[PDB]
Amino acid sequence: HMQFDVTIEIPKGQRNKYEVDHETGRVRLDRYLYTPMAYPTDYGFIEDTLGDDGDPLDALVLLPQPVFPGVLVAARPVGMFRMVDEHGGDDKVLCVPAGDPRWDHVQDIGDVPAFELDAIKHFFVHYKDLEPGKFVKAADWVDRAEAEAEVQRSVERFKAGT
Amino acid sequence: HMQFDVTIEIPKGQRNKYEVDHETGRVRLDRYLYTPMAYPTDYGFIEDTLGDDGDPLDALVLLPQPVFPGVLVAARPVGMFRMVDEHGGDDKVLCVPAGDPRWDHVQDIGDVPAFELDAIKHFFVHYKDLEPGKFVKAADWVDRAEAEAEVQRSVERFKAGT
Amino acid sequence: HMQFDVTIEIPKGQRNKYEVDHETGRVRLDRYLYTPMAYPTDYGFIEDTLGDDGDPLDALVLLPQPVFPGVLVAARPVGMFRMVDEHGGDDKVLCVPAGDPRWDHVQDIGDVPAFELDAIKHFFVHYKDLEPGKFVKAADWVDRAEAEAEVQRSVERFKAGT
Amino acid sequence: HMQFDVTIEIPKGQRNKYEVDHETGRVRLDRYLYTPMAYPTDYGFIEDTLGDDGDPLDALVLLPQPVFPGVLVAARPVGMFRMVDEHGGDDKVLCVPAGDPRWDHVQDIGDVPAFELDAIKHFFVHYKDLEPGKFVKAADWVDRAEAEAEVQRSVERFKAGT
Amino acid sequence: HMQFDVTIEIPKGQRNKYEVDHETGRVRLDRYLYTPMAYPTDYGFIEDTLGDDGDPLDALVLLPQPVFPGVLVAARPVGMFRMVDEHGGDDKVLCVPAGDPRWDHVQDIGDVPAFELDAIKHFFVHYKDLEPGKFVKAADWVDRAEAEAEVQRSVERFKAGT
Amino acid sequence: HMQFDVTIEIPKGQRNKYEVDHETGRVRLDRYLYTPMAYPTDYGFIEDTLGDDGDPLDALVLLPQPVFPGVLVAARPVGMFRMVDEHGGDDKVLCVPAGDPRWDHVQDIGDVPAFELDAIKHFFVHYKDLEPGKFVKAADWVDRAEAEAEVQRSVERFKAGT
Ligand SMILES: [K+]
Ligand SMILES: [K+]
Ligand SMILES: [K+]
Ligand SMILES: [K+]
Ligand SMILES: [K+]
Ligand SMILES: [K+]
Ligand SMILES: [K+]
Ligand SMILES: [K+]
Ligand SMILES: [K+]
Ligand SMILES: [K+]
Ligand SMILES: [K+]
Ligand SMILES: [K+]
Repeated sequence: HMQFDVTIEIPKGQRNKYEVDHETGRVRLDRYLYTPMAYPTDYGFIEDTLGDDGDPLDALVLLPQPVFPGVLVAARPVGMFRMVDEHGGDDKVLCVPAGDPRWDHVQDIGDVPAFELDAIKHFFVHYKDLEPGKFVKAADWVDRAEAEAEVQRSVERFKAGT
Repeated sequence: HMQFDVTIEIPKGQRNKYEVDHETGRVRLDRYLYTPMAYPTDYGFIEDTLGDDGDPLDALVLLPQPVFPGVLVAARPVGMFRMVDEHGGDDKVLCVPAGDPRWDHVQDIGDVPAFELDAIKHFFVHYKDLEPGKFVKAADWVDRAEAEAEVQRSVERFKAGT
Repeated sequence: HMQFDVTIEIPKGQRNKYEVDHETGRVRLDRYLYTPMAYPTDYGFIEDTLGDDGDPLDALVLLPQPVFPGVLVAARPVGMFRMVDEHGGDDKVLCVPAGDPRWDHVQDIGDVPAFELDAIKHFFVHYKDLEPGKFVKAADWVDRAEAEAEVQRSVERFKAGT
Repeated sequence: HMQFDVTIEIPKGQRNKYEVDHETGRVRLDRYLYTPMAYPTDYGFIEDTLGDDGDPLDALVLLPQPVFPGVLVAARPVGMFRMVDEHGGDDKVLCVPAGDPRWDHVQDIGDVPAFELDAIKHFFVHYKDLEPGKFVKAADWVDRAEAEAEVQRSVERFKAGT
Repeated sequence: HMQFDVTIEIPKGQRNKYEVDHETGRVRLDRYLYTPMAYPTDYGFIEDTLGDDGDPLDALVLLPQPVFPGVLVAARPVGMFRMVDEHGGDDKVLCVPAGDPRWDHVQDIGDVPAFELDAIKHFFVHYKDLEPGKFVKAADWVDRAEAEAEVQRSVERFKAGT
Repeated sequence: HMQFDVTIEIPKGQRNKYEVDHETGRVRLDRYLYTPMAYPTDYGFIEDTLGDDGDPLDALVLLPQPVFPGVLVAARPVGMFRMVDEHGGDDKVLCVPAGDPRWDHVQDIGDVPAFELDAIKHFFVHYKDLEPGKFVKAADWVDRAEAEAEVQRSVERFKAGT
């Protein structure tokens, strides 16, 4: 039942860390990563959400082929990666394409292979290893119901801000 | 004499079916194709046109190297692929870059090799084979004069809507 | 238990049809396909096998990332695509990487999603549509036990020829 | 101290000459180059600048990995390529990523290897060789202080126009 | 009637100059080019030929999609680029795929557009501009009959050497 | 003065771990890495060397553009990464292209930026994090003189084995 639009900022396999400027919609290169790592899934954020830090809620989308920075994908949540960085919580909703029967076997976090979840976790735990003052901690996976609650509160924050 | 701007949605060689949202201009992933096929030419639509279905008129552009989703190319028509899908007519104007003398040998539909036209037709006839309820029929090639008439009526519809 | 080496001739996503010359080991471009299609999986043949036609037994390998023409991959069979072309039988063994626990969930043909099997079938049924005199018919999927029997007989033929 | 945003129009290695339309922000294919050449660095323009010809000031950005057309990169100048074409001056500011310590060794034009500067010059001197009526002349490298003066005047022109 | 096998050393679009070692068959990186140029066509040599300098006769092959270094392509000649470098003659036979009806319109040098021939010439005239002591001169196009004579003499030299 | 040939097995940016079989020369896929990491430089081994474990001595080559698996590059050493894995020593010689003046500024280990050396180290320290029983320890950089001594002993071992 829940679905939303994700804007992918960074396709799977990138060492260039792109970000959308949420005031203008422009794509920016934030930085080239300092570690020999690459985003493990397409990565971006959920449109029309607002986290407590004032940015949209982050999203990871499982896909058969990556998209390009800036592309929208209708998606549904199947779990969430809870984590903190140097600025506090920075959780990521894990998603699959909405309306696509090739993904109907993936409904909740236990439907994603551990090898894939462990590689995602490894990326976020280590990608900033060589950036002074930056880190990732308190990182773990939670289920779809918890992810949906996090999306819902972030939708509420967005609507309160309009 | 006739030329127009085409926005390419899908570069040649893609199995990701991108589409521009005509209200916002954003690029969206519609779907990953269900068949092991790839767009045979760069594919998109003609800016400032409106077909009867309320979307712009589709376009195919022959190029020496593909572009990226969302890129504009000034183009001129050399023929049209007439076809119907599950929603009725969904014709495509075949184009070459405007103002480029490397394409001056291509003025009308007979100037495009049959192998290329037959591969284009094959794509549209088969790409939805594995999507239930979707199909393509009544598919054939027509000449530049017919293509230009179709563009002109779609320009008229666009202007009437403003 | 059964495993073998596959030489991949054609990575997933190719419209260039490469083939290894079995006398010299050289990679050759056989042809650019005439249809707007691309190999649905990495494709090649099983080393040290001989089919009745005097060529090695063909193989399809499911992978998380494609390889390059000429690369060896240790693989194990999970089923087979039976088909005939203009020259008679030309079956393909479907395989996954051997010794890799990320594939342990795939043991037999029912463990591969229908969407993937149907796309593979579609490729072989249609890729020669635009080549005169060439075709593919009598095409269907069989299980691992049948695939292993076909591999074994082809290993026997190879050894008899030495 | 000086930094600015560059919009990259053309990634390193491209023979497709993309340009941003400065009225709309859309990316357009200007042309496929007529020579067998490719942009030697990521290439674009400095946001919120206006040259005498009414377009923003051009920029070259040294990067470890190219970006995509339309991407913003915060950059700082280290020199400038002075040149004229068929329409007069068309200088390019040479830049490195701002705020990135991997580039702190590059502060002025003498910090860029001659092989790289000579390849950049070669590109602009020759890329239009096969376009009638188009050329590049009076081409040479100047230092950061001269580049910064050119940026500053172009920022002043931009602000006067608002 | 004449055809031969070409080994492609360098795909279209490369700035890495690969070469096959003719004693071992191994692919080597000769050098990264010093100019911001890229091979305009797939480039290599004709198997079982020997030029006067003791290397096989060079070949350019027109293709719809490039191959990989080391790949064989059955080809037929349609003309030749005569040129000299710092070591004397170093002519290139221009070819199209043999046995492929998509190329039947290309029989001789006048069937290749001037824009393509001029870009090929430009590449060889300029690619060594920034290499001291290296150059290309006396460069021009000749017809298929002249190309075939050059191939034939080089086949004769090869056979005399066995 | 010292130079040698390196066969690159794995281009920069790969998550596919290729290896050459030293008995046959064939390229094999060893495995897809289990971590979201990619080789930080082109990686392979020095031809005509033998380490104590019976395999050639490993090499890392700094390049402006990656090569393809199996390609030879004439190289010279500028330092070495000393490390141990689950099987003992598995050091890597760090190299630049031989005979190429664009690399003449890199003569010893202090001429390579720390950011690059630290990223290389990070790769080897972490790439097997998610493989049970596999690890990398005792990892550090040493100078050219030490690297050359290691190459020389491995050349001696190779020659003793013939
Ligand atoms: K966030
Ligand atoms: K850190
Ligand atoms: K339409
Ligand atoms: K259908
Ligand atoms: K076969
Ligand atoms: K057919
Ligand atoms: K300008
Ligand atoms: K010119
Ligand atoms: K030659
Ligand atoms: K020169
Ligand atoms: K080793
Ligand atoms: K481990």
